[PDB]
Amino acid sequence: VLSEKEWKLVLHVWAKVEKDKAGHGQDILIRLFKSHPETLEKFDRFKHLKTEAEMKASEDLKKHGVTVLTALGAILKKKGHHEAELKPLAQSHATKHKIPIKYLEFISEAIIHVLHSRHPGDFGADAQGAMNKALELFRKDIAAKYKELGYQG
Ligand code: HEM
Repeated sequence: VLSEKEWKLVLHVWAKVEKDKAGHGQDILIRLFKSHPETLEKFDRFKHLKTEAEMKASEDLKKHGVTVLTALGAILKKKGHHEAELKPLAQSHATKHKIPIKYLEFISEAIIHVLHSRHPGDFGADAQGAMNKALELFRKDIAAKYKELGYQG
């Protein structure tokens, strides 16, 4: 459970993300693919991009960045009350895309990295802890829904 204080720290940082959603989303996916290259194998649509500069130049990767942050932003704004938002995401990521929880840990690490890179003044230890707690709650709840669908990834 996040406190009101922790949610405010999360949603203040998120408001900065929403000022350049496409830039943040693209940088998060590129960070993911750079830090954990195996993750790129899950994306038939992007696995032809070979350099960081090619990924940065990809309008289609950037649009997927917007998808991912729009979905996560809607979940974070529910402050834990996100059953309805997780349902479709759990169904696709468990049974179609087959995304293990360790890859949701990797993308969580990429989110923390990009938000600290872009907002070092306003993303110190307490805001990082609160964002980590929010992403931990997301991963815990989606893992529970994964298992309800029979997926042990
Ligand atoms: C914060 C975490 C994530 C959020 C909010 C998220 C959200 C989304 C959304 C909204 C879609 C489009 C609708 C859908 O199919 O459900 C999507 C598609 C997809 N996601 Fe995720 N995603 C997450 C993490 C990941 C990770 C870590 C991987 C792989 C390592 C992944 C791989 C997939 C793939 C393969 C698609 C289909 C992409 C395509 O259009 O070709 N996702 N994701």
